[PDB]
Amino acid sequence: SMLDDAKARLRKYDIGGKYSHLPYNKYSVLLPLVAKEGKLHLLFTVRSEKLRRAPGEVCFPGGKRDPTDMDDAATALREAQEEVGLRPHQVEVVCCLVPCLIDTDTLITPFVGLIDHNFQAQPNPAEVKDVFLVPLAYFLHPQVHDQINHIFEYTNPEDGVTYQIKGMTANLAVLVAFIILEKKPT
Ligand SMILES: O=C(Cc1cccc(O)c1)Nc1cccc(Cl)c1
Repeated sequence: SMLDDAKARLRKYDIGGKYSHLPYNKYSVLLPLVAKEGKLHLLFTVRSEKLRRAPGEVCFPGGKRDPTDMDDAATALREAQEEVGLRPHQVEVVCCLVPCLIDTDTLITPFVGLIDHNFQAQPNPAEVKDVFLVPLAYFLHPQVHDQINHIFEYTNPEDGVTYQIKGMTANLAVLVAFIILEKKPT
């Protein structure tokens, strides 16, 4: 099946807890995969304009590890719940992808999660301005704009709204698209 095939692909790239005990400032992100209309999608958030860091920008759910978290996957799930109302029973964490080093002292660990088909986002408006899906295949043929660094522009055909996706968020989206969609018969 589509989902069993995606999970099997993802597991081959799992680094697990290899880098998890290193003494960094630690954040986790959830790369949430949603199956709709017979295709896989990634779920993104638009950060509230009220936030200090990166107001109005597109990013994955997640946040800073806190002492309650059993592990880095727990960070991602706790923060996703706070931000978009995703409950742990609504997500199957499939793997941990390559962590992202930033600012010399920070390590961001991405987890890919399969999201229940009945999930409907309940965003905290203090943190999240918007939630939207992008088909995973978009990231194989994105609409690229140069700002010099590459920015993706995705227009939702449901409503004509264009979102800019860039940086780590764009990079991770492409990675997941490659992992899951490469070398597939039609
Ligand atoms: O903070 C994150 C995870 C995260 C961490 C580090 C970098 C990055 O792009 C995303 N995500 C989020 C998304 C919406 C609102 C709020 Cl309040 C936070």
